[PDB]
Amino acid sequence: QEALHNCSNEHYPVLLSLLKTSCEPYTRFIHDWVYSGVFRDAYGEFMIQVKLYWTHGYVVFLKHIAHDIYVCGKTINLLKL
Amino acid sequence: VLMKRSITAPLAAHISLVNKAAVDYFFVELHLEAH
Amino acid sequence: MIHELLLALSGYPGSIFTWNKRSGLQVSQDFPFLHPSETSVLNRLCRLGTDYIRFTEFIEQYTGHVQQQQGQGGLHGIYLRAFCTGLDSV
Amino acid sequence: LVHRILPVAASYSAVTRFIEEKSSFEYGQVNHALAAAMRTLVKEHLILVSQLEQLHRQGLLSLQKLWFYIQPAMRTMDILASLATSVDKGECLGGSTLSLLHDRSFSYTGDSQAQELCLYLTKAASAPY
Repeated sequence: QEALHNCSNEHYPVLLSLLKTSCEPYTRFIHDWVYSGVFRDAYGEFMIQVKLYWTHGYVVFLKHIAHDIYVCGKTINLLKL
Repeated sequence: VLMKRSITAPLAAHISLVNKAAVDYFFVELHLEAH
Repeated sequence: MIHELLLALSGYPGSIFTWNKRSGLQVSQDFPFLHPSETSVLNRLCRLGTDYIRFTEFIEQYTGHVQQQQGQGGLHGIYLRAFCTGLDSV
Repeated sequence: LVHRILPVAASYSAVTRFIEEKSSFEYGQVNHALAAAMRTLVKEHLILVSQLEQLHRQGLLSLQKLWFYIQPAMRTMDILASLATSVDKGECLGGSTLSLLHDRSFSYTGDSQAQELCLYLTKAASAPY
């Protein structure tokens, strides 16, 4: 939100360079559990996490795909086992 | 305009593939359609 | 007198051109090293540096001073900030 | 930073002692081969640190570079030292410590850095059984 707040001023490129690396680890988190079924979290900055195997819990980002990653990762994670 | 949808595009094309192959995996292998 | 004048006009008032916020920059005007011929010229010269100081103060005051949230056109606003932005380059 | 490098050393002393004590000929057949296969990974660590020696003699190392160079072996030695502590702690023996090694090999399935370690260990430790 701080980006769109100063999207036209002289702090647009500096904050662009800041945001470009502050989203680097989380995308790397996503590209494990989707493509390898290996669940990567660091400090609890990743909300999604994984008896008939469907009693597991749940706990800007587009909320239309947030619920979809939870099944898209657990499927690949079950094909690993 | 700043948006993260441009990076949603090389990821969201694969989620649907994963989920649709998952749905196919039930019918043609574990016979949900027979049940 | 040479550098001190440039200092006063540049946005750095000394103790020769005494900065007030009720009379801007004004020369001392009571000493025997300024005469009535010189007096008009000094008064004419003080005003431009007064304008410069107020302009720079306005620009620093109103650009890059909030994290965005408030609705106001005299104290805030992207267009007011854009005015400061054009004003410095002029 | 020297204190930050010390956990790999405690995960090296505890590692080597286990490799001698559990090679003795009065424990189970699986435990002997388990320790004798952990010997292989310790030899691999030795071969890594000596190329680090030739690099230090050419004046081409520093402490932040050293901490960076030993991180992939730090993770392997961490998993191995935790397993060593677990195997001695429960008085483990027989084939129930071939289920522990089967479980460790099953745990990682996609990483292939850490999967290969526990799978290799289950490979060498299941040969007498």
